[PDB]
Amino acid sequence: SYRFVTFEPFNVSFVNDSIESVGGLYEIKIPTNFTIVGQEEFIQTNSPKVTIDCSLFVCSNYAACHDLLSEYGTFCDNINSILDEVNGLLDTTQLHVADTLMQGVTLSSNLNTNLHFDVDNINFKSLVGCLGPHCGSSSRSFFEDLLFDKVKLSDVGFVEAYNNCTGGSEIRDLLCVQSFNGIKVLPPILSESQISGYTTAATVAAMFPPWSAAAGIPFS
Amino acid sequence: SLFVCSNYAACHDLLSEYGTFCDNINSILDEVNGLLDTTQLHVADTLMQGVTLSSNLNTNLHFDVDNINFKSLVGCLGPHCGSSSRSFFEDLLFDKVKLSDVGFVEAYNNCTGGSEIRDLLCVQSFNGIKVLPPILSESQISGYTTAATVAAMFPPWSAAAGIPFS
Amino acid sequence: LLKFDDRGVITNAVDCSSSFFSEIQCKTKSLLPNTGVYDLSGFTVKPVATVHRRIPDLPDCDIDKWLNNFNVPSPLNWERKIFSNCNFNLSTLLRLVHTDSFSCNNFDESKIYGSCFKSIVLDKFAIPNSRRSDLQLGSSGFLQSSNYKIDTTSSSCQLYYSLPAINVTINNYNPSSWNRRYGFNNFNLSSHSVVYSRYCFSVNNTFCPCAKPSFASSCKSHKPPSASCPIGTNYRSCESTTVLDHTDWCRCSCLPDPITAYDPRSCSQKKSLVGVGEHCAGFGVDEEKCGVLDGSYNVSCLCSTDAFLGWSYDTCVSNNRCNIFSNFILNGINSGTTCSNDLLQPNTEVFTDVCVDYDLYGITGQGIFKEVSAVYYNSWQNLLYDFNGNIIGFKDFVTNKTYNIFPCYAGRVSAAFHQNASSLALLYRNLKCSYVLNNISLATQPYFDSYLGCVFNADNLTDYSVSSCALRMGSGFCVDYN
Amino acid sequence: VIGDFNCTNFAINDLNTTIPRISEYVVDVSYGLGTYYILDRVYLNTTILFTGYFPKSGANFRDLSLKGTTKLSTLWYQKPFLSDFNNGIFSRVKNTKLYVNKTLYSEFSTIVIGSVFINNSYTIVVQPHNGVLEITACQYTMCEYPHTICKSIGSSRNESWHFDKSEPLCLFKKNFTYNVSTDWLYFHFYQERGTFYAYYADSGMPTTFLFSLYLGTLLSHYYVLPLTCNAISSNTDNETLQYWVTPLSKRQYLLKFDDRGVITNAVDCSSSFFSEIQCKTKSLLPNTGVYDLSGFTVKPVATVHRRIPDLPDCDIDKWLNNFNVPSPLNWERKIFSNCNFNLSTLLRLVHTDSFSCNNFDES
Amino acid sequence: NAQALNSLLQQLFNKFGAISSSLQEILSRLDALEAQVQIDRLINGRLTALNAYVSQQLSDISLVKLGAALAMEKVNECVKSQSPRINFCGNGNHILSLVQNAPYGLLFMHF
Amino acid sequence: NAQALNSLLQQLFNKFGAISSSLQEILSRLDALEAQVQIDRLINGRLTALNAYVSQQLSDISLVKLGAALAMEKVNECVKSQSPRINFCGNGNHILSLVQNAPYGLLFMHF
Ligand SMILES: *[C@@H]1O[C@H](CO)[C@@H](O[C@@H]2O[C@H](CO)[C@@H](O[C@@H]3O[C@H](CO)[C@@H](O)[C@H](O)[C@@H]3O)[C@H](O)[C@H]2NC(C)=O)[C@H](O)[C@H]1NC(C)=O
Ligand SMILES: *[C@@H]1O[C@H](CO)[C@@H](O[C@@H]2O[C@H](CO)[C@@H](O)[C@H](O)[C@H]2NC(C)=O)[C@H](O)[C@H]1NC(C)=O
Ligand SMILES: *[C@@H]1O[C@H](CO)[C@@H](O[C@@H]2O[C@H](CO)[C@@H](O)[C@H](O)[C@H]2NC(C)=O)[C@H](O)[C@H]1NC(C)=O
Ligand SMILES: *[C@@H]1O[C@H](CO)[C@@H](O[C@@H]2O[C@H](CO)[C@@H](O)[C@H](O)[C@H]2NC(C)=O)[C@H](O)[C@H]1NC(C)=O
Ligand SMILES: *[C@@H]1O[C@H](CO)[C@@H](O[C@@H]2O[C@H](CO)[C@@H](O)[C@H](O)[C@H]2NC(C)=O)[C@H](O)[C@H]1NC(C)=O
Ligand SMILES: *[C@@H]1O[C@H](CO)[C@@H](O[C@@H]2O[C@H](CO)[C@@H](O)[C@H](O)[C@H]2NC(C)=O)[C@H](O)[C@H]1NC(C)=O
Ligand SMILES: *[C@@H]1O[C@H](CO)[C@@H](O[C@@H]2O[C@H](CO)[C@@H](O)[C@H](O)[C@H]2NC(C)=O)[C@H](O)[C@H]1NC(C)=O
Ligand SMILES: *[C@@H]1O[C@H](CO)[C@@H](O[C@@H]2O[C@H](CO)[C@@H](O)[C@H](O)[C@H]2NC(C)=O)[C@H](O)[C@H]1NC(C)=O
Ligand SMILES: *[C@@H]1O[C@H](CO)[C@@H](O[C@@H]2O[C@H](CO)[C@@H](O)[C@H](O)[C@H]2NC(C)=O)[C@H](O)[C@H]1NC(C)=O
Ligand SMILES: *[C@@H]1O[C@H](CO)[C@@H](O[C@@H]2O[C@H](CO)[C@@H](O)[C@H](O)[C@H]2NC(C)=O)[C@H](O)[C@H]1NC(C)=O
Ligand SMILES: *[C@@H]1O[C@H](CO)[C@@H](O)[C@H](O)[C@H]1NC(C)=O
Ligand SMILES: *[C@@H]1O[C@H](CO)[C@@H](O)[C@H](O)[C@H]1NC(C)=O
Ligand SMILES: *[C@@H]1O[C@H](CO)[C@@H](O)[C@H](O)[C@H]1NC(C)=O
Ligand SMILES: *[C@@H]1O[C@H](CO)[C@@H](O)[C@H](O)[C@H]1NC(C)=O
Ligand SMILES: *[C@@H]1O[C@H](CO)[C@@H](O)[C@H](O)[C@H]1NC(C)=O
Ligand SMILES: *[C@@H]1O[C@H](CO)[C@@H](O)[C@H](O)[C@H]1NC(C)=O
Ligand SMILES: *[C@@H]1O[C@H](CO)[C@@H](O)[C@H](O)[C@H]1NC(C)=O
Ligand SMILES: *[C@@H]1O[C@H](CO)[C@@H](O)[C@H](O)[C@H]1NC(C)=O
Ligand SMILES: *[C@@H]1O[C@H](CO)[C@@H](O)[C@H](O)[C@H]1NC(C)=O
Ligand SMILES: *[C@@H]1O[C@H](CO)[C@@H](O)[C@H](O)[C@H]1NC(C)=O
Ligand SMILES: *[C@@H]1O[C@H](CO)[C@@H](O)[C@H](O)[C@H]1NC(C)=O
Repeated sequence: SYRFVTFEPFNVSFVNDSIESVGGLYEIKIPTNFTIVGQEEFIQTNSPKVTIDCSLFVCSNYAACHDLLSEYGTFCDNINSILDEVNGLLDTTQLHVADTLMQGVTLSSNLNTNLHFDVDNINFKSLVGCLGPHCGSSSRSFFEDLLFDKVKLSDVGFVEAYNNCTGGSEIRDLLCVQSFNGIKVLPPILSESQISGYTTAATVAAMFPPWSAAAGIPFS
Repeated sequence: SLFVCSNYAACHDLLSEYGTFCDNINSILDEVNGLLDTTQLHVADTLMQGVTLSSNLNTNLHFDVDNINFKSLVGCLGPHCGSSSRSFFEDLLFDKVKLSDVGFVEAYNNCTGGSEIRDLLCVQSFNGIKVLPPILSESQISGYTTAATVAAMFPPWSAAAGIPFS
Repeated sequence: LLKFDDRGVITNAVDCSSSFFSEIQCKTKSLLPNTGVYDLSGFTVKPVATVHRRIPDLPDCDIDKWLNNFNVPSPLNWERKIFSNCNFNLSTLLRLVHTDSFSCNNFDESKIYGSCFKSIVLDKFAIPNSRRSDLQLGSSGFLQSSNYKIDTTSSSCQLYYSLPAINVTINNYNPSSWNRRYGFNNFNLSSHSVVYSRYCFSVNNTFCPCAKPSFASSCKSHKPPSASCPIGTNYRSCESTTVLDHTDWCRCSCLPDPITAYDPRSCSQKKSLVGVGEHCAGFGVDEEKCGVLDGSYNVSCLCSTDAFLGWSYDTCVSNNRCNIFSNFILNGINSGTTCSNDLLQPNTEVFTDVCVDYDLYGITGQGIFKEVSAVYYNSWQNLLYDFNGNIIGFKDFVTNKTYNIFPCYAGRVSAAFHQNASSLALLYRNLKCSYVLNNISLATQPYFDSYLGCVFNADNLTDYSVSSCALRMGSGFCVDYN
Repeated sequence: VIGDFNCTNFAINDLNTTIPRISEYVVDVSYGLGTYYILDRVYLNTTILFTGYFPKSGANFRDLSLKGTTKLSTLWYQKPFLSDFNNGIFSRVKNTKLYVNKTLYSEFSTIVIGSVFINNSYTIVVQPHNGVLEITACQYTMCEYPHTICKSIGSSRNESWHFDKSEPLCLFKKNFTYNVSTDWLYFHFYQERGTFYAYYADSGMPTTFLFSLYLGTLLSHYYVLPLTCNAISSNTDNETLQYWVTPLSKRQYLLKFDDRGVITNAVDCSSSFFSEIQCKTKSLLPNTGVYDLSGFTVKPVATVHRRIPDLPDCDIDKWLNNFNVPSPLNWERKIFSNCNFNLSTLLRLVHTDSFSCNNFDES
Repeated sequence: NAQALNSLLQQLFNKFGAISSSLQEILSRLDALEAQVQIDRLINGRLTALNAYVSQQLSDISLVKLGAALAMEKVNECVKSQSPRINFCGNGNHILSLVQNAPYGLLFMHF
Repeated sequence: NAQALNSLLQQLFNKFGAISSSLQEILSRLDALEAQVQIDRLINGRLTALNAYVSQQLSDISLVKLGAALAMEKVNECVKSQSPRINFCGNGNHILSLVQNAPYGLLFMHF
């Protein structure tokens, strides 16, 4: 059953060739056929923003507890201040990421994004949201739909979960109990629809002229 | 269950109220060690990205080409690279300090049967504080560094952009 | 919050509890706080009604009729009467008996009125005057170590009172089957003489306080008395030897008594303690002093009355009123069928979908009831609990209707403040304006519904774009001032 | 011998007929054996750690169900049959079905619980009658050699296990019924602070509350009475009796509840490493990983006790009981060293009234 | 994040040596004299738990900021342009990259 | 690391206002009534020490992770190749670098 073995996760790839210069020449494997492959990578930029207060967590609605908490009120002020500066740092970081998504971006006004989307035989329909001139409601791309439907607890998920909390018949949910006990996850200062629009604008500027994000040259 | 209360029933019974602190402490240490293991795996992986060695590589005799001596930097000179691939250069480093992972293992081994009492590691280990070995041994990492160096050395020059070293 | 100028004159004052703006001023310790968003706590919804559920008419407990009985027992044999499924008045019970002191540990006086208990366990015995100080909590006296142990980790109440000296009889009867098996009759003591045990001894089932008659025949010097205890009992450990000046000297165990035995390890009877809720184990009988001389398999084992020893007695009389101890043992706190009626309140039917405080048969708190139809309650099963000690629903005693208990709303309110504006821009997050209006407070300011919740004192015009807001509430919505 | 009254002496053999067999059976708690319902608690679809009087997993059962036809051996009324009731026992009983004249007949063993088994100490008796469980507790005058018979088919002797011609004054007497067409019954019996408790179950392995009786004393020994029937041991082709008993202990249990509120599984939390992993994880099938288990101090194998040899007596009593007692203005003092003393004898010989300590205790 | 919030919520049901983990039972069983020491024990335990949580939150948010700075450099140097840094964007011979929005972060597809 | 472990070990011999720093003397001098408050003081002090130690360990391990990421970039950009970054590998005009294994880290020999 349980086999006790060695753990070798990495090893080199071997090539049968000589390692000496015969006739002034070495031996090496030059590739003769090629392909294009892809690979994804997720880097965490934002985190949920949590707020905790003493007047609900430590002492919920009891007068004696709230009166005894007045001695330790400096701890509560320090906790609230620390969480406030943490959330301020997170908001500043989100603003910096949103700004660095669009530095020298430049779009064309005559851009009806629903019909001209795949020139030079490359499909960007899945990567580019709000195909058309109606880019005011939701600019989320088809590619991001799989990401935002694979996980349901996004900021919109938190908003919809806290919304469905006052009137319901379910008691085993943890978010309602946490929110009633003073622990709550506030939405970020930029909605993910705006960030999706920023990424879409960056991708389109990389593709269509003037090629701002692709060093002023056709993509192919 | 060893540090706060060693083997006493009353202490362990009183600790049940603060058991959430102990679960949190063990969980925090577990995620810390998991992060360390992931970082070690990432370093080991980035030590070999486009590495490519030759099978006909009897490293005991061809070790100094182009009048440059890499015998001290390259371990397991020959075809017996299964036991210890530690280089001659790393011998000075691993003998200057004795408290490596092998040092910790050999120290904790010599703890049950002995006549010495002033050692601190045995007292710490009996009081619940123990330094576990990493998920990769330093012999494997020494072999990885040796493989990277030899890939920089000989054709195909994978770690040196496909060109002779000199 | 007070402000002083350079002359020491109070120029301004803040109520610190009148409104949200005053609370912001008092948290900031200033009068003109900087522009920012402030979170204000203390927003639990007030209850609108009260529901109080009691079991209908139960018979009277008559605690006074049992406490004022004329047959008061000893601490050696303390009585106990369990009370359940009855209603009692604590004030009338305390008043009618001639009480002197009534104090409790781990529980108090003021939380007994209007409270329910699963059962009330009461123990009663008379107090000898010599060991009056023995009944203090934590004291290891002769009463507490051999007659009645008082638990200190349970919510209990101690009651001291006295009955008139006449119309009092003392019941002396030791509850030791081991002592009764080997010839212990009733006591011979005067009236108002309270007997207490000083040492309690426990033996095995196979004890036999007599010597072997076959060995008794051979013993010629210091021959112990012999008899014939019934079968299954091992006899004494008497053995013969030579003491270098007698041809046959035979000694026995527990010389001369189990109290002052020089070798207690070989003695079968051992000195023992007494636990809570238990009587004395027995009285250490003198082995040698009791028995029949020259009894050879014809007389069953009996021992004299004076053989049993280790007890002394005193009187209860103090200013012609014999003092009596009582010990209330309250188990199953804030739950059960034994409830007090001093805080009299008529039974109120359970309301639905409104935040009310409840007193459902001893269980207190506030919550929201939503009646459902679920039949997982069995005959004994009556309350539904969460995985860690939380009530999440119950079933009524009389109507047998299943209910669920949901927590009331305890959210927070935001406040967007600008320096140039004396008003506030509130925001109740994740709520609808209809729920804020009728269930929380009425709106004296224009209110509108937004994505983040209901916004107060700020009109809804989310069409304009502002590239710089000092007051951000989240999800791309900011509250500027103009 | 369990009593002291000589009722009869018919059909008794004592010629060293030494074939006593005690069968064993491992205790499997992992499906609900030895678990009882809490008195007012409904848990649904959750996992709860609970402490209570429980049997220990990995231990062994004990088949005390004796069986005879005519003879009563003298080896049936001593140890290990007269077993040990220290804290409490958990019982598992087979329900023997007899088919006489196409009619079901349920009958099994009768258990008595007491301390000394005479008529000045109480004795809890449980005895079935064709589907009615008689649970009484009085000062029974039980015989030296007890006996139980078979109501479906009469044996060679009458029932004789007490000689109470008049009903003794006592406390508890009640009747209980159950589904007579069942296979196994489960019984929880334990005592706590002078009160005797009892739980019952017929259908389903989890147990529910039955009653609770106060006695004021402790319980010492219990014994399963032998049964005499003729249709049971008829050439060993018919059924038999199975009365399985295990001792109880106060250990933490992990319990699982389904949507109906029925206990489906249980974990011992102290039997083995796997149970400890399950109880730390609060699940029954933890994910694949490495777990560290503490509480691994090696138990001592011996004891060493060193004292200085024979020192003279201190005679603290001879100085305390001196007849020249001084004033608090000039209090005396005597320092004691290199001497042995007995605290109990010193406290006993002087006429003490109170003896209390600060920053130190009596024990 | 869900586990951290669940642990902080479960911190509310610890006795900390008091007779009950809930303030309601304490305030319904004791009256402002022996209630105060139990309430102080509960308050001290909950404040210690909150201080530990905010310290761990500070460390986690610092790590988040470092990862986001890495993401900003990744956007600047691999997507909008191609700096001559070997094995910075993706393993092997890199060509280009594209950026897509992700829940709490970005998604880079290195080709 | 040795000093941190030694300090954590020496934390076990602090009285924290109790009569003795060792549980054996307390359990041999007091019997479950006044012993409980001393044991509570010892438990609270040791738990505070453990929380401080794990917070410091979290900060130290975060610093170790940042240094290891620096080592990964040093391997990628100085050993295997030579990115045009002035004074990143070594002080002065850089030529190349080689990597050797070290106890708890790597050793870079810049030439
Ligand atoms: C309580 O239990 C005791 C102990 O068994 C009972 O005392 C015993 O009573 C029996 C009969 O009632 C006595 O047996 C008699 O013995 C004489 C001896 O000559 C014999 O001639 C009679 O025919 C009869 O068998 C027995 O001696 C007596 N004592 C002992 C030690 O066993 C007592 O009766 C019980 N009390 C009640 C109210 O049942
Ligand atoms: C060169 O220009 C021609 C324009 O005629 C491109 O041909 C079109 O390519 C698109 C693909 O985006 C097709 O949908 C059209 O049907 C093509 N039209 C014709 C007439 O062929 C061609 O793709 C361009 N070359 C490259 C490499 O993109
Ligand atoms: C050019 O090739 C010659 C091969 O003959 C190399 O000469 C050898 O160098 C090695 C040093 O690694 C010596 O051990 C041999 O003895 C040399 N052999 C001879 C015949 O000279 C020479 O080193 C090469 N040039 C360079 C710059 O490396
Ligand atoms: C004291 O207890 C009684 C019942 O045990 C409570 O009920 C009253 O009993 C008296 C006569 O005993 C009746 O005349 C009343 O009608 C009963 N009801 C009420 C509401 O008084 C009695 O209420 C208790 N005392 C208090 C103060 O509540
Ligand atoms: C609520 O449930 C209890 C428990 O069953 C009911 O009490 C008994 O119910 C059975 C059958 O349901 C009746 O035969 C008994 O007569 C009931 N006992 C008494 C003392 O009346 C109780 O009746 C139920 N309440 C209802 C139906 O209103
Ligand atoms: C809020 O108050 C500030 C402070 O008075 C206003 O700033 C002043 O505006 C007036 C009128 O435009 C100028 O004369 C002052 O020079 C301004 N002072 C400063 C320091 O800027 C501000 O305009 C007010 N309104 C808003 C929306 O901020
Ligand atoms: C508070 O809100 C609740 C529901 O959210 C209201 O309850 C319902 O209100 C509607 C509107 O009048 C009624 O038709 C229903 O009959 C109510 N249901 C119940 C069970 O009462 C409630 O009315 C609101 N509070 C106020 C004061 O209006
Ligand atoms: C808040 O204001 C916005 C902006 O006008 C409202 O959104 C409009 O709602 C109407 C009615 O449903 C629609 O016909 C428009 O198309 C919406 N416009 C936009 C830009 O969304 C919104 O309904 C207002 N909210 C409230 C509660 O009055
Ligand atoms: C009983 O509890 C189990 C475990 O929590 C529930 O099973 C989960 O059901 C949800 C459905 O919302 C799934 O998303 C989970 O993956 C399930 N988990 C497991 C472990 O099965 C089950 O639904 C609950 N039963 C009832 C009736 O509520
Ligand atoms: C409990 O039930 C049993 C069985 O019905 C009762 O035993 C019978 O009682 C009657 C008198 O009511 C006697 O005439 C029978 O001889 C008894 N049968 C047997 C087999 O002994 C028993 O009396 C009931 N107990 C109570 C307290 O009612
Ligand atoms: C080397 O690694 C490859 C891919 O991980 C694996 O298929 C191969 O078996 C390994 N060689 C070994 C472990 O000798
Ligand atoms: C490499 O290829 C040559 C030519 O076929 C062969 O002779 C030699 O054995 C090979 N070496 C290996 C497979 O290690
Ligand atoms: C390269 O591979 C593709 C498919 O993998 C094939 O169609 C093509 O002919 C190959 N070219 C060469 C030169 O091998
Ligand atoms: C509550 O409503 C939201 C829509 O805002 C929905 O996404 C969510 O699933 C609902 N919750 C439940 C339990 O149905
Ligand atoms: C214990 O044994 C190890 C070998 O595993 C050795 O390195 C170490 O020095 C020994 N300890 C002592 C104190 O000699
Ligand atoms: C006490 O007894 C006397 C004499 O028998 C009698 O007169 C008196 O009423 C009694 N007192 C009580 C309270 O019963
Ligand atoms: C009991 O006491 C009474 C009164 O003192 C006395 O007359 C009687 O003789 C005593 N009984 C015995 C058996 O000594
Ligand atoms: C009493 O019985 C216990 C077992 O219950 C046994 O361990 C002990 O040795 C016995 N003592 C005597 C004096 O018989
Ligand atoms: C017990 O009683 C039986 C008859 O009931 C009698 O035959 C026998 O002799 C008695 N045993 C004695 C007296 O030991
Ligand atoms: C059972 O009692 C009857 C009653 O007369 C009697 O005849 C019979 O012998 C008894 N059975 C015995 C003693 O085995
Ligand atoms: C009694 O138990 C049997 C066991 O299979 C079951 O079939 C029967 O339905 C039960 N009786 C009742 C009345 O439920």
